[PDB]
Amino acid sequence: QYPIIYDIRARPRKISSPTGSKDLQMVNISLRVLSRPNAQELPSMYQRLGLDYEERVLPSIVNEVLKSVVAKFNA
Amino acid sequence: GVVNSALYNVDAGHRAVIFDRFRGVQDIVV
Repeated sequence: QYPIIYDIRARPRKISSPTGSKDLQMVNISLRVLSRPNAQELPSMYQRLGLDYEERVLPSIVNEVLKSVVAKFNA
Repeated sequence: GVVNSALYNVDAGHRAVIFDRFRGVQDIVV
């Protein structure tokens, strides 16, 4: 049973995307997202998330999300 | 020492696939 390292930590990831909205525009979408990993689920995260998963995976997620919100005309 | 020379990288979540010097990548779950 070798130790697994996660550092299950809430980081304030400053995210910046120029995405306009439904229309085109230079909109500096600054989202400082304070976020953790799913400590309530299961150890397999180590294979996928491992360490420094915050800036690893979550800044891609936030880009998809801000598109589903901002790029749909919200801004 | 032998913990990783004689024994594979058997640490939780890790895998160490057999590259056979004389046959190539032994595509085996090991």
